[PDB]
Amino acid sequence: SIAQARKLVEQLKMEANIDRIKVSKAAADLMAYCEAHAKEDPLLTPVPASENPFRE
Amino acid sequence: CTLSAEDKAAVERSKMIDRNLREDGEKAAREVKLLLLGAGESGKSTIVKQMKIITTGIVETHFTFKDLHFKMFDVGAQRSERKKWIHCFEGVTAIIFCVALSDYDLVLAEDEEMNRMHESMKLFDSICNNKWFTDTSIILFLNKKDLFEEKIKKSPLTICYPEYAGSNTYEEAAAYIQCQFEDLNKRKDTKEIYTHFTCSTDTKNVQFVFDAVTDVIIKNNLKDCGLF
Amino acid sequence: ATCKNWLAAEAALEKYYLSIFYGIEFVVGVLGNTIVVYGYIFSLKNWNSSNIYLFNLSVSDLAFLCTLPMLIRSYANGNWIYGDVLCISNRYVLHANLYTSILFLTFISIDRYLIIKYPFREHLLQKKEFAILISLAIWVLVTLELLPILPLINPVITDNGTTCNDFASSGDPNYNLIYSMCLTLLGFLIPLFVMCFFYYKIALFLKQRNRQVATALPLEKPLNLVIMAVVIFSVLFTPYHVMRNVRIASRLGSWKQYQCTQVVINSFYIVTRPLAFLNSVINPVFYFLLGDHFRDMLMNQLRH
Amino acid sequence: ELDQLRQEAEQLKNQIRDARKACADATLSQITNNIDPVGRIQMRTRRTLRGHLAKIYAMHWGTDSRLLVSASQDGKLIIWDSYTTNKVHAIPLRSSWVMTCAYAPSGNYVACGGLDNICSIYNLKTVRVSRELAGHTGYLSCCRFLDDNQIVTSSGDTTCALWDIETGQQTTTFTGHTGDVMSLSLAPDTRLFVSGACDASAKLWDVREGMCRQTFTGHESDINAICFFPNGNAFATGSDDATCRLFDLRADQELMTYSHDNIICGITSVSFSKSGRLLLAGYDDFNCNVWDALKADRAGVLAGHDNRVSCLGVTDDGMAVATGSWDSFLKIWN
Ligand SMILES: O=C(O)[C@H]1O[C@H]1C(=O)O
Repeated sequence: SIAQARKLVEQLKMEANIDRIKVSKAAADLMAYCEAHAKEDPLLTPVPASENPFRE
Repeated sequence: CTLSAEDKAAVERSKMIDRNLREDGEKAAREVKLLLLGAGESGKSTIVKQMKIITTGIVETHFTFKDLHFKMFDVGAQRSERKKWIHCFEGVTAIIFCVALSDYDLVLAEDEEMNRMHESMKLFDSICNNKWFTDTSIILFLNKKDLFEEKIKKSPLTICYPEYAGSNTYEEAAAYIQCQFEDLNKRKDTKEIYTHFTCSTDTKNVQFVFDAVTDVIIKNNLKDCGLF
Repeated sequence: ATCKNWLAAEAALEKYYLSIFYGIEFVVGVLGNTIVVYGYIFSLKNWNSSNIYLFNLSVSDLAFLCTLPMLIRSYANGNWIYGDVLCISNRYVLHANLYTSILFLTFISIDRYLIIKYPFREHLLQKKEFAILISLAIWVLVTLELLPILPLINPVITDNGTTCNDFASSGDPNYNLIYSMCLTLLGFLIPLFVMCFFYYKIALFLKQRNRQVATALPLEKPLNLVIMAVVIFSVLFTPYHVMRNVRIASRLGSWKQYQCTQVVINSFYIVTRPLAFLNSVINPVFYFLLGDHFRDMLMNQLRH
Repeated sequence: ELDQLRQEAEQLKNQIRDARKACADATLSQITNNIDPVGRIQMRTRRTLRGHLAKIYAMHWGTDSRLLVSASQDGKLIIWDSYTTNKVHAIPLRSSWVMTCAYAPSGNYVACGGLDNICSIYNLKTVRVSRELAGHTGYLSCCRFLDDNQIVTSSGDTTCALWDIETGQQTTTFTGHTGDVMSLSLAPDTRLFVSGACDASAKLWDVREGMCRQTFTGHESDINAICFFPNGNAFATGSDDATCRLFDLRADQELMTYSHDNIICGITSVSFSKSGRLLLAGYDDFNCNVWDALKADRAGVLAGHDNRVSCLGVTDDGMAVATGSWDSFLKIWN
């Protein structure tokens, strides 16, 4: 098929021109984000009672 | 133990909602749900018209015969992967599987060297021994009789099955086909298959469906009571 | 004359037969009923009327069986070593559970009916509330029925003697006979007739539906089970109720003891006593473990 | 010519693979080697919503952390109140085959869909079918409100669509998948979104256009769930492969795989925990598993259901997690 192969080639060519950052520069960012919001996660560090909505 | 006006109003609303939900559930628990299946165009069009009194996906039909309200779900317009939505039909009472007898010496238009009877057998095998359906009964409708009967002569059944060794009479060719379809059941100890050579232009299909459904219901009730 | 041997036979039949049979029944019934109850508790949900009735029957069987261990120490030591209050409580609970089991069986038979007629549970008596209401009514009615047994069950205490007399061998034989006949009529004959009637109707339905269907598996197993239930109930219960009244009437005013005959009758009553208790052991199997559904589910939940 | 294009496509694929391989100097398992473990995560069932009469297929929270909407295959869509066990709304559907739910960010509307190939939008006024969008040719499998007048739907005909609720017209169509699309997730800024399909692949689409910017592969089977990392730089994938996989947009490759030898069931949903340090995945074995997203270590297990876990959701504040199931039970854990 000369109609679908052209679209596939165009799509493949359009995705190979993207700039990529080195790995270990994106894992560091994930680690930093996880570290900077540690105290705002009630599931990681549970909040004391009288602050939990479903204490009951 | 103190409650405000707003809290009491909310509780009253929740109780009314729950009451309506229970009423709806009890009302909908008295309906028989059947799943209509078929390969290609074996039927599902004359069957539905014969049984109805009251690509868009599921198509739903109501009808009552003596005291039972049947809902039939035709899902032949779903040209999607059958593996990702079949489990929605796990609790249906029975599966009505339609197979056309005349499609024993024809091939699919989109692909040759492929009998339609073999495709129907493949689909029946896949659905009968499929999970989610280890305790669901099947009503097999062998449609398009009197055209296979008059087409059997001058066109031997060996075109479909090259092993058949017998006369060309309709009375035994039909029995051979029915047995070949019934032999695909690998759960003979937990499932039943009701077969009907449904070329009855009268109201004989609805009667057969009613009888099979009542038998299924009685067997289920006896099973739940310890008897079977 | 010709009944000294009868006396020895009666003594041995009281001392050994009753103890061994009661022990065997205790162990087997306790095992089965405990299995059934724990299967119903932490393994089954969506309770319906039939489940309520069956659970009540199992509870009654277990309660009846709990009264046996204190009766097996006796018949071996030759006397009742516990307090009079304990004796009265033991016999009262034994009889109350014995006569509650019958009503629960009758209502199970009635519930088997009303499901061939109303397969969608669309009847008033099939509501889960009516089941519990009727269970409470049954318990209270049986307790009220057994209330007038207290005067007779009163124990015997005298010089160098502390013995508990069974129901048939206590109190005034006239009032005792009248009460025994009333208890028989109210607690055995009427429930038996109701059960027989409803099971006969169910069997007729099964026979009519079996021979007028398409080519399908016949309804032969349920008919056999329906017949077996009635057969077992009648066989296990009738001789005991006949012999109890015969013995009670044997020691009335017009005895005449023409051939010291009041030894054979007591022996027959003793032999028939432990047969009736066999229903408590049998019921678990017949009503729960004979069905593939319940045993399969219980095993699956036992595997955790 | 056919070969002139096939060879070019193969060359482009090889070049892309080599370019993305020559970028993995390290891995997200050596950097986090010294990171201390999160420990043992233990949660208790705080609430049990008990209204549905059949299997539950979808669930959503809404930007309030109080009310949530649940859909079951009994023709009912129930809006609850988490802090209590009250029912605020119960909507009867025209079709009882529903596989999706959505709560508007403003709380005014809700949406549903299923085997009828139609997306129905109900107006809560905070009850009445406000709109019915019908342009797909396959069962809907997901839907997410972008605004009060925009919605993104995904269908089993291997396509996604961006609609216009006011007029009902299909504003844009996203194509490229070669299989049913089973999930989609909106980026926090609602400028891009990812979709996972049954061809064992995921794609990143720009909402303002109709072009796929990146394609991520590596799963060995269908993908049933998708989730975005809280900062919108990465995403999570749930599949039957029993291999939870984290991928990055900027690096354009896979980072970590979450799997165990004793797990053989497929994953039916995934979700994060407001910080990206925990990944909660629902399984077919009635269990939910909490993984340490930075170390790929199973932190904990939630087991309170008995038929399956078809829907999992975390409160916006990560205060609690609602878990609906085919057992018609919505369990809220904290
Ligand atoms: O026969 C027994 O010893 C027990 O049934 C109790 C009684 O009749 O006293």
